[PDB]
Amino acid sequence: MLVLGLNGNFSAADTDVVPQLGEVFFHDSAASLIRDGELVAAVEEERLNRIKKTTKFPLNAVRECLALAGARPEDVDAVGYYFPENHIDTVLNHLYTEYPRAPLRYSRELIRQRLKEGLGWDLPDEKLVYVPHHEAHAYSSYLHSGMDSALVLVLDGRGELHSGTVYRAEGTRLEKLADYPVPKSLGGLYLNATYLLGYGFGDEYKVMGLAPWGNPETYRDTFAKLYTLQDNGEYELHGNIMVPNLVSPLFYAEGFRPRRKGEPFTQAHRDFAAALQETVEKIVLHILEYWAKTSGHSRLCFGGGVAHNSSLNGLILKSGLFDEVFVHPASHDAGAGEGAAYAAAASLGTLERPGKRLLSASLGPALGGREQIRARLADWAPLIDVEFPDDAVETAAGLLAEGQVLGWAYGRSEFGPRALGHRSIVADARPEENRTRINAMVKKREGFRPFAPVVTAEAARDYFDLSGADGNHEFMSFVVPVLPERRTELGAVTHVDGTARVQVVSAESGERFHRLVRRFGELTGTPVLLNTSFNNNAEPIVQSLDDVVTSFLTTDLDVLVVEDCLVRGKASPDLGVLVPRFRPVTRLVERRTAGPDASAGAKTHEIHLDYDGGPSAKVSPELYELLGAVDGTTTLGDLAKTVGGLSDALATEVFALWEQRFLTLAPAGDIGPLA
Amino acid sequence: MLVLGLNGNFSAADTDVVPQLGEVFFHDSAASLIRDGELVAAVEEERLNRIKKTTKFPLNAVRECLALAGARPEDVDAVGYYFPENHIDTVLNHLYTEYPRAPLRYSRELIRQRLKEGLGWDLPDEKLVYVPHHEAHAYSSYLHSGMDSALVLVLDGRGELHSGTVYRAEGTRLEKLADYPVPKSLGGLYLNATYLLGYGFGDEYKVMGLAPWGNPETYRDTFAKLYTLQDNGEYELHGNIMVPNLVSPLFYAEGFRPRRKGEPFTQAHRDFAAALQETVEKIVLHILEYWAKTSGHSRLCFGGGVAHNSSLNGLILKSGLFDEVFVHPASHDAGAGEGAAYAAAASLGTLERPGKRLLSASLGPALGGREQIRARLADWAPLIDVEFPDDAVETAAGLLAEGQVLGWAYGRSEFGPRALGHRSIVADARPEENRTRINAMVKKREGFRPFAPVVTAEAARDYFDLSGADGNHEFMSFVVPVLPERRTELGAVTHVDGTARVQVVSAESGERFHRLVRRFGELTGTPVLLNTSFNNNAEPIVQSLDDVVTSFLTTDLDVLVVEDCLVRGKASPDLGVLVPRFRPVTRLVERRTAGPDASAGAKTHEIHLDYDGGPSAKVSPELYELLGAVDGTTTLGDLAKTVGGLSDALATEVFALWEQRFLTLAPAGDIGPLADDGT
Ligand SMILES: NC(=O)OP(=O)(O)OC[C@H]1O[C@@H](n2cnc3c(N)ncnc32)[C@H](O)[C@@H]1O
Ligand SMILES: NC(=O)OP(=O)(O)OC[C@H]1O[C@@H](n2cnc3c(N)ncnc32)[C@H](O)[C@@H]1O
Ligand SMILES: [Fe+3]
Ligand SMILES: [Fe+3]
Repeated sequence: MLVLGLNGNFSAADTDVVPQLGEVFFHDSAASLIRDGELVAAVEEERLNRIKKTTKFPLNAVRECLALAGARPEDVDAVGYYFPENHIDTVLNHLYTEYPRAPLRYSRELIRQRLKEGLGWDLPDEKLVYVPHHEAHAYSSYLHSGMDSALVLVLDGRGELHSGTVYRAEGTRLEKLADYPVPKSLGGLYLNATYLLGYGFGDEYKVMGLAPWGNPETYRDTFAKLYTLQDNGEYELHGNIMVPNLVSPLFYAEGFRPRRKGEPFTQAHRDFAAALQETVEKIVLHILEYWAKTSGHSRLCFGGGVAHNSSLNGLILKSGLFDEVFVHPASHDAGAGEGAAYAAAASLGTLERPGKRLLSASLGPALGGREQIRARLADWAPLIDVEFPDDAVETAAGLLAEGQVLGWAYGRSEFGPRALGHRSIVADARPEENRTRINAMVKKREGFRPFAPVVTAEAARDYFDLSGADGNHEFMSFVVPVLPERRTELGAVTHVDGTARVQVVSAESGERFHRLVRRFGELTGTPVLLNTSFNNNAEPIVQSLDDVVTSFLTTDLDVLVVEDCLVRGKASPDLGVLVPRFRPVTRLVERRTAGPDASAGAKTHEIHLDYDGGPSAKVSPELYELLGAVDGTTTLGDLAKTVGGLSDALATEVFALWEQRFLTLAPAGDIGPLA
Repeated sequence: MLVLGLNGNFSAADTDVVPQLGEVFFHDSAASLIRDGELVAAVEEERLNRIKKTTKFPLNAVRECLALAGARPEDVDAVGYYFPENHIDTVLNHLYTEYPRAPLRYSRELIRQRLKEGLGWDLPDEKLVYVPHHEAHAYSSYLHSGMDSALVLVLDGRGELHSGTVYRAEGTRLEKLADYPVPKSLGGLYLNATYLLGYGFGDEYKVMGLAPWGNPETYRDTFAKLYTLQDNGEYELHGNIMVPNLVSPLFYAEGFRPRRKGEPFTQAHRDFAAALQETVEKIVLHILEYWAKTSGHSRLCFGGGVAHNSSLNGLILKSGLFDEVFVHPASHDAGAGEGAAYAAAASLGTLERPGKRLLSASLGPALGGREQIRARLADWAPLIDVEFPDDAVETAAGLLAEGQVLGWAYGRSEFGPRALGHRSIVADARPEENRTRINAMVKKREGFRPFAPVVTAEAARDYFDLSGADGNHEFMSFVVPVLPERRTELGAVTHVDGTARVQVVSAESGERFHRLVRRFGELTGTPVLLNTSFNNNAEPIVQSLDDVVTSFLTTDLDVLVVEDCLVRGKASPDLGVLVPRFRPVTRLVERRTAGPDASAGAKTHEIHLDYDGGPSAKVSPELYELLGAVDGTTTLGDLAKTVGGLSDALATEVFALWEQRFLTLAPAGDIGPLADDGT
């Protein structure tokens, strides 16, 4: 029994189903593969097309999943899609009314067209199963918990008819207990409010990181006008008729002004964040307090995109409402895609479930075999120096103890948004200055942002307060208190409120990463590391060896540990040997607007990425000419001869575009099919 | 007391307040000027920036209105804006949360900035008055009716808080009797349905033209699921949580297929339009039957954008409910901008009202003085031949009797969407072939709609069943039956159900145009003309002389009558003497997309108009190089020297871009400041 789970929209690599398809129209595309009830492979399409939270059809992810399972398309017994057919088709039909040139292709036709054109796979109609959206979430969250009965709560922005659903799970059967309508959405509430802070879709966890810097009393009575807690686990959100945003009109009337890009986060902004976070904590705990005592369950599985609110989860853990809580590493819609595989399997026969609680999210493609990795690192030789230590883990522990910030890339990539020891950036957790600098210089992000620690399972209760319910900490699902007597020791990873979104690593969840942290603790006395995701501000978590090396070279990391090779940047790297390539969404434009006296204005030149919310940057006339000659095979140095050789100012301009990922720059060739 | 009324959004000429600001965010921008209670000038900004139903700040409209009144900006005593300040600022604030780079500028500061920078006018805060949206509508509709009191109904998409409002008006006082909430919007219902027909905002009038071709029984029971009529003039529209469109989910579930671009209308499409039109009629007559009985009033004024549904108006007229009905020529948001001026006057002092019922919509800028008009037509000489007949009207009527299709441009442009004898295209109303013929001449694809007839007041009741109430017909507000015995005679202007959107012209409403239609009737025996707006498919109604000549030269009209001059195009017009100028929204682009094997891919050259819904067209590498050299003064022929001369192929390419109005092409210089004609 081999079953594919699918989620996302249906756009091709280089175009969208309608032009500029909004970024929230079926986002976080992914593919998962289950075999005999076990999750054998899963990867988000963002890792492969390099578009964060992409809506494009997860073609590459399907291909990578099949290869990891050693399967052909013809081996797949069924395909589950994470929404009902009538809902996604009605939304497609709506887009087609707004875009009268788009042909009327609905989801079944588009899914089959993508699989046939992109994988040579003719999917028969009877093998495609559409699934209620919150049922898909619930299966994914519950079946990986290792529990044999539980309360299951799903809270997201919306499914087809509901923003929240409550289930009883027993054995492999789900029984719906209750639901909450779409206008009561807590995901929608959090996203509406996120927009007041100059942020957008995907930035909610940044708002969450901002909340502890604020005082929730300032705007508590304002948010109190937007919701009412009612008897027996009910609540209401109070909408308005002015604009499609629950939050902005009231806050505007009280004189709150939305933050602008590039402007500081004021104390009013921080206080706004703190009151928002308190509001959805109050509502969710109200829901759970009622359904815990009503359902009788002592164990909770929590899923849906709202379950990535690590602060909320930590509060649930400390609430005393449950004995055990489980949260999946991919509780957003990528996890619903996996749940749609289990639901499709259930619709066609008995359902097989995982045998054990999931401990590792290392489920994506790996980096390659040892031979091809070493060969590809040799292609990068004009840029990097490579060393092959006898014991890379021992060597990396020492570099960390000496204050180096390390890129760390091993085996299969993490499913879901957290880095957990396979595509990580790691540093000494003790100095508070590491937080200041890794925010400012490495990740190039806001100074208020916290950093998450990883601790060995054996030392976890020496540093963190895990009391209350038994939660699963393998995936940084829970914010927990750092013990007061350890807060000054753990300066880089203790948040302003004394908490940490902790990863507890064990020999079973991540043997190699556990050894790294254990050895570091033997050398320093502190078995705790800072662990942030391996990506710059312009990209999702790195996937391939080329992604890893590109990110290392365009961030300010000290050294890269990749499959036991230590990589350092050459003193003077030769950018000239790199072969530029367009991404499928890369565009180059020479533009004139109107000028004075209704003339044609002066020409300007720009590169941009062609998707909703994609970046753009001005380029010089010289680089515009250079980039127009890109062929995918010719090196940057040779291309540059048509404009008088790779200038130092030209190399610098190209390097800035590379850092922003407007194009692909990498040595000729590629690593080949992954061994 | 000189009061300016404003409506629309706040964008400058060349950018929008947020990029690609949606075409529905405070559209049909306009400026109106009232003086001691009289409307002295009004024009929609679309006529001046040439963007249909534009949302941009009506700066040109304000400048033109002040010039017509002989006023400085500093002479204005108050400015009224057609929405409450908190509502428009909350919408702007919402736009600013979606675009975090936009500076936080709200409506008061933006109004003051545009007026300061555009006119040197420092508007004091106390002179700016913000007005309830449906109140602005009601004042404009009622104060121009000539009525001593009336029931006043406003239906549109939405105001700040309602989609419909009912008032009793008396003297200059308005008293609100009822309202209907935003989600019950009939303007919203109609526009939602319009999208299923492959159309968009501003195409509702086309859907209404299509409805008579359809059988309303096909989808009657489907639409019945979307509304319920209730007691006491109430009704409900049944929404859905699937998508922000009331109509598409249920029709999708029943197998309906939204029409695609360039696809012809199926019978299903025709029937859909017919059931939609029936639906809105049933609901509006349900509202009006209750409020006529409850108010006891025998007179109705009807405004808001829904009041441009002239088939509905015609059915209101034929209902037994009222003795008089009045509809303003600009019942859409441009007229709310007017009504905001009245409300501001009532607020900050006493409200003076118009002396008489409005008979003419000739209220925008004129074409110019007789001498600058002849001076300017001389600049066009390499393209046209001009005659100066003794009596242009007499000549025009003869040409019309011979079968010619004329452009007709006189005086001040019409306020509101209908051409009424000042920016019109006129032809014999009798030949049914003229429908297909004239649609081809202006390159429009609305052969399924008949054109609208204009008739003299004296003959009106010889041709049209005006019975029922007394409606005002000076603005084509009512669809009325064409008398059976006259239907085959009026072949170009009679619809498949026997109806027509009639303009009745009188010596009082438009002296010149009345004389023209009268004279034509003396020569032919039929004192009825076809009258359609003077614009091709790519522009609003022409405004200036240059607009008029440009439109004449880019359509296949036989002859142009403009201010007593007879204009015809030369055989072989010399396009090279035209000076190209970018419009503020013109963009010229060379583009590379991604190619196979991750190469830099297909290279293309394009021109487009940078606004939501703006057109675009491919251009050749040679024309790209020529257009990039446009300086606003050098002629097309001289610019073309830099790429080898103006070849027949290049001139053909440019002409097609001219037809689509991607740039301005006209002789060097301009007509100069419009002459103070002494009126
Ligand atoms: N079907 C569907 O809606 O997709 P989905 O399961 O992937 O969840 C997305 C929703 O989670 C909300 N969300 C994401 N992170 C969140 C956070 N830290 N706190 C609250 N809500 C959050 C987000 O704002 C958005 O409303
Ligand atoms: N504030 C505000 O909403 O603007 P507004 O007063 O200018 O009216 C616009 C509304 O009239 C509706 N509308 C326009 N023409 C229409 C027609 N022939 N039939 C029905 N509705 C129409 C149109 O679909 C739109 O919903
Ligand atoms: Fe979801
Ligand atoms: Fe309106």
